Amino acid sequence: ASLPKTHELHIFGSFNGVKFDMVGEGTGNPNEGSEELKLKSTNGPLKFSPYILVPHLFYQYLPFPDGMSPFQAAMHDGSGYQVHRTIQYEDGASVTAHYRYTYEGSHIKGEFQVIGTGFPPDGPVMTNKLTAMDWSVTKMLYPNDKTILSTADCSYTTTAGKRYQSKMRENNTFAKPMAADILQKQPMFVFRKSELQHSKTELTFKEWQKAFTDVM
Amino acid sequence: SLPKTHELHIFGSFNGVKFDMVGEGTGNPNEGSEELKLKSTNGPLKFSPYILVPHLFYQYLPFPDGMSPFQAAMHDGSGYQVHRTIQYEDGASVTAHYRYTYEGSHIKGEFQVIGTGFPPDGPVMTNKLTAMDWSVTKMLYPNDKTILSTADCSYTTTAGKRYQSKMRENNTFAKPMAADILQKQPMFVFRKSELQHSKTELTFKEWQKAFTDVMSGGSHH
Amino acid sequence: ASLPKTHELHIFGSFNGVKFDMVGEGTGNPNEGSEELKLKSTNGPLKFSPYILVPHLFYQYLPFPDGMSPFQAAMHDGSGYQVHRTIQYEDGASVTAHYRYTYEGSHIKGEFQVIGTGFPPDGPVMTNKLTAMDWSVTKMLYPNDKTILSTADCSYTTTAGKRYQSKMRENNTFAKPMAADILQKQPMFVFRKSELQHSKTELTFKEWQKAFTDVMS
Amino acid sequence: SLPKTHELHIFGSFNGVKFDMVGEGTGNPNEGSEELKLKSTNGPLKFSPYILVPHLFYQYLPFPDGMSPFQAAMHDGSGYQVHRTIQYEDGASVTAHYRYTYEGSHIKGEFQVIGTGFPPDGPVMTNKLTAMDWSVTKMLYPNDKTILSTADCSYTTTAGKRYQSKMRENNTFAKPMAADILQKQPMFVFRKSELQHSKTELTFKEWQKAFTDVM
Repeated sequence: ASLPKTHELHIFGSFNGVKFDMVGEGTGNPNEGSEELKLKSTNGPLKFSPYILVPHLFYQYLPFPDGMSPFQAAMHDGSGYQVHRTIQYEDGASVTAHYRYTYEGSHIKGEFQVIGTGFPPDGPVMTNKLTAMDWSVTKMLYPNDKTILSTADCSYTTTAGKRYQSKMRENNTFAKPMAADILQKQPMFVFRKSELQHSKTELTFKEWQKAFTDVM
Repeated sequence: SLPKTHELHIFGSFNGVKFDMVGEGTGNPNEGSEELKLKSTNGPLKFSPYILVPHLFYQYLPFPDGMSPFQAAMHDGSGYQVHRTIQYEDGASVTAHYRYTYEGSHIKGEFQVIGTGFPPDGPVMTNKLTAMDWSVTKMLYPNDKTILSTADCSYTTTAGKRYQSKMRENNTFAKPMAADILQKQPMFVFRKSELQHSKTELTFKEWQKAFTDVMSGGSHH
Repeated sequence: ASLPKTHELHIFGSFNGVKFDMVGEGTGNPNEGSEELKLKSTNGPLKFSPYILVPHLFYQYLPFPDGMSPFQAAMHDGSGYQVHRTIQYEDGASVTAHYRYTYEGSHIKGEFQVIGTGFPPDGPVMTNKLTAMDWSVTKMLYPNDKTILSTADCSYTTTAGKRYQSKMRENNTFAKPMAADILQKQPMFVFRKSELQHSKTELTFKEWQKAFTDVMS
Repeated sequence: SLPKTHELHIFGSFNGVKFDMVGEGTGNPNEGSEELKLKSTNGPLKFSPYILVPHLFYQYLPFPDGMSPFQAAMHDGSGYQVHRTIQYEDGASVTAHYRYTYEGSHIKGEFQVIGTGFPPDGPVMTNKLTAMDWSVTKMLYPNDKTILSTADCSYTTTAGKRYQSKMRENNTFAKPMAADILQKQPMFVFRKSELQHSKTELTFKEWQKAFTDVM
């Protein structure tokens, strides 16, 4: 029974029908909601903006303001959760994703499937015009004691100085009920910052996340 | 000047039935707080008064480092307009248009609010809404005269189930926003609201706070 | 107690916070769902693509396969309906509209408020690059006996060859319940074709509409 | 070749719980008709079988003047992939990915379907759906290898209230679509479906008709 210290990821799928596959590993601090990840392609250069991957690059590192997050609680007792995520982009592209995890003590192993379609060949993803993912606020609600619905209006900056917007929605489905200290505090917001460096084949990702019910 | 007092005429219809109210209130533009009391001019409201909350004054919202663009546009008299849509989970929709005139530190609002498709057995027409959940709005500036604001909103209900909606608006400015405002995006706003009501009268309070970050600088120690 | 033959329109509102106002008159045929309208601006050149007005340019002209549409039925008995429409455009613009009607025999008077915002100044609406409204299919459902919910995915062709897409949603709210034989046939689809010619100050509009529950029978 | 027969392996999960079905069918690619029989490989389904309807073969769809792009992509073997999202009014969502391979006039489908957020007391998890309403899909071709299709879908339910969803998908082709396809936009498709189910199998039929016009 542990909170995480290290993780590894196998992420795979396709963009516009062309497969991709990466593997890597990282660390984080589950008291602080910080994480680091290094990935490498197993199949040559990426054929799309690496910034498209940012949401897909570990809420087990997210504490809540007064104790473990439900994500942490489900790792700590092994019962776990699954993530089912949809992203609709303003130019008509769509991404669906499914995150599965296994745990070995303080080590997480993720297997993530990400499928993207409808990215215009001349758009900012396929022509590498994204420059950074804006800071975000996610809203979480708990429609039942095993399900979190999370929503965020997301945006990237681009080289043309126009933002590239999307709507992100997801269910987090838990094998066991969430705790009562969790379920009674709604809505729960989470502020996130991300940083990405990249080459054609390798990515270096960091995330900082903080849960909040109030800013006043 | 910055505002101290305001009044509102809010009118339109819900499910094709007209409504009309007039109200007066006050606010603190340094702190993002406001209060408003209204009375119906046409008898008891036939829908949950909670449905009116977002429609019951960003001139009271300061920004983190100075006047909000809303405040600046009142201060120089150029002004802005609000065009908002709300789509509810049970298929209802509300559209709203907010116009303002100013007389020194006094705001006068004229708001048209039109709602349709509220199920006769749903929580709006059966008065099951109990409170508006605290919210975070995201703002972006697609061009120098236009703010796009989005929020995922929810009410608690007597059934213990939330009643969710998607709120979207454009704020259209007659003159460009200041360059220093446009340079910091996204801007978020956290809001809290309280409503007391009868069939014909209501008391509204709101607290709003703009923020770009919730994390510490990290240079303590 | 009549079905329509003639109509007039006052349409007004704003686009990107700038007012507009138009008036005109037309005719149509309630047997076949055809209509024609001519409009003129009362305040000089329109500052936006006149194609953006198309959906706002008369379902009283729409018959149903075997009898009156609910729209026809509500004009015929004077009880009436109101329209509340939202249109969300792919580039983040939004239009809301409210249609109200009064009737004098076979003549309809429309007063339409249309408010649009968030059109990018460099986009196809504000730079007049829309070239045609694609033919459309609207889906109608009747969630209660006085309310129609209609939805359509709409698109314009543009001078750049890429389509300019939107999502159109409306409620039509009736003073009296719709007839049982209307309510029993759902969903009800409507196929529409439109044609527009325009200048900076004037336009001529035509629509053809046809209701259908099936294309296989 | 145009298809005569098909088989399906459909798998994934609903509210975190795995399902897996296999089955086979036939169809008429000149008329746009198909039928399929399916069985669970691991026990009775824990959700309304009607939720599977969209996931239960556009190779059987002709176009008004010739092959659909789907048919043409089978005929030359180059193929297409489907990536579909469905957002339901009560907050549930389904994502799906369909892959196909071929031998002669036979199609083999491999479909991954993942559904989450279905309320435990809702019409899917308590089996209150009664039928899929007839639908109209709008198709556009943003580029010569990509179809975007949209539909506003609804089921009837035991109590009369429709259960509504928004269906969106991309169909991604390995080779350009034919220029005579690409010229006719939008292309609409009317569909009808029929589902019967036991505890031991389901039987599915679909009829589909492409049109540019009804007038």
